[PDB]
Amino acid sequence: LKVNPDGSQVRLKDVADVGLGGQDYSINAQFNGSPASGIAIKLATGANA
Amino acid sequence: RNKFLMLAAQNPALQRVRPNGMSDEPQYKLEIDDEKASALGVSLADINST
Repeated sequence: LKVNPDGSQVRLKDVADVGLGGQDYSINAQFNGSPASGIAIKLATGANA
Repeated sequence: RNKFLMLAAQNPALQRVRPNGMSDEPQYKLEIDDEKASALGVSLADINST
């Protein structure tokens, strides 16, 4: 990000925390009581269920 | 793909087994030390554009 006008440099880890997280936190779910996930499938018009 | 190949060829049921695509060759990687880049007044985006 930057180099202190007095040697050394400033890194992303200096200004923020990093890591793998959800791409979106809005939706979430559980199954019977345990953390879970899932894709809902909508049938395509005309296709056979 | 290399085990597949040198195995299927011990298999008296197949022949002429060739992978279709290409094989990895040597490629000249580039390392850019931004530590000496920012310490030289040279952006970093200007190097890439370069």
